Amino acid sequence: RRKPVLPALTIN
Amino acid sequence: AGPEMVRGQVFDVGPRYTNLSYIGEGAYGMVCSAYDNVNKVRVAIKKISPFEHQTYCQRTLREIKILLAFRHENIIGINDIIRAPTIEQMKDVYIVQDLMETDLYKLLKTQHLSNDHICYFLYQILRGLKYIHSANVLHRDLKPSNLLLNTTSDLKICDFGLARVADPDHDHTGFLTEYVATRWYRAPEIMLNSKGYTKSIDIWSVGCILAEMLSNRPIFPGKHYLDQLNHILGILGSPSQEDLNCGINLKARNYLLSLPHKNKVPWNRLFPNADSKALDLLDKMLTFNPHKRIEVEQALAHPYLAQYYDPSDEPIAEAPFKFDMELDDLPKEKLKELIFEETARFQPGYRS
Ligand SMILES: Nc1ncnc2c1ncn2[C@@H]1O[C@H](COP(=O)(O)OP(=O)(O)NP(=O)(O)O)[C@@H](O)[C@H]1O
Repeated sequence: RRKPVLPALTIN
Repeated sequence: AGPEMVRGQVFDVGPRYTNLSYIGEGAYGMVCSAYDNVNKVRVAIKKISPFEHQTYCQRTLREIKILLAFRHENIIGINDIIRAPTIEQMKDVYIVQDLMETDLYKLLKTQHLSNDHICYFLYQILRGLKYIHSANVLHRDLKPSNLLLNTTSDLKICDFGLARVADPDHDHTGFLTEYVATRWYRAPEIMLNSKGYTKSIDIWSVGCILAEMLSNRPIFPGKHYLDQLNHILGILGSPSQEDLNCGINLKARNYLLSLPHKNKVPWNRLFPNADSKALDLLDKMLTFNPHKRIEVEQALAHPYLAQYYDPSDEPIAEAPFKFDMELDDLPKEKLKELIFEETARFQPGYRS
């Protein structure tokens, strides 16, 4: 159940 | 045919790696994105030309030896190393790594992080660091530009050119004359002790990074060494007598007592919009005295990270890492041979 998501970031 | 080129510089990694695009330059290497035609993936490739100088060769050897020895989710790996078939022909070295989307320095120029992101980022940093510290290795140059990220918030620590084995006894006179991009992340004992490097220096850097995530500005900026120190004092306040009771070299403690007294500034005043659990532990991380400064395991085990802490899923090194020789001692012609041998395992014929 390991990886926490968490909304995506936006990268220039 | 001729080698691929980027900004007028030879970038000779074809035919395997093509479609180069410039990403950036550190002080030591030019970095590009590329396409690996053999494995059908995007990669980063770092070009390094360190052979004209002893310090550069030192950095290159350490980074390679360390990244090849470490395997951990939160530490950038090395996938491949390209260099000439003979030592006389080797003038550059190309290091191939997974392509990350950005670094934390670039991200922070463009946006403010939600507390959730900050928390997760912090956890991953400390998770990597625990691993590094388990091998008794100190990174010694943690800073936002050394923290690679992608859009899913995966984080990897990079840039181990200044790493070394933890030794309470080494002299500090190199590693100050030698150039680094910033200095805003250096622990105070580095500047005012005369001997050694301890695991506590990395923790201080992590604290500086957390502060920076909270406010989008570096907490201890400053132009030169004395200036830099003033910024630290102006926030933490003049050092307690117990604080001056340590490895602090004299001609520094005298310098310290020389200074007009300064008052501590409460954390919540500097960071009003910050989770209180974060400011505690920020406090524990940025303590002037290395001995009381929180350790990496403890920090992982602080309330702020409770939602992530998982000692079962936090790997450690099999054994301490070791350098056979003092790399400071070796001249550049020797380090060149060591780099040649170290990279041989990526060569077609290689023996073993
Ligand atoms: N694997 C990677 N994927 C994507 N971008 C990267 C990668 N590695 C480095 N970069 C970018 O290139 C910049 C410079 O790399 P860096 O490894 O820090 O070079 P340097 O001269 O060895 N160290 P430094 O001078 O402290 O930045 C980084 O700060 C990153 O933004």
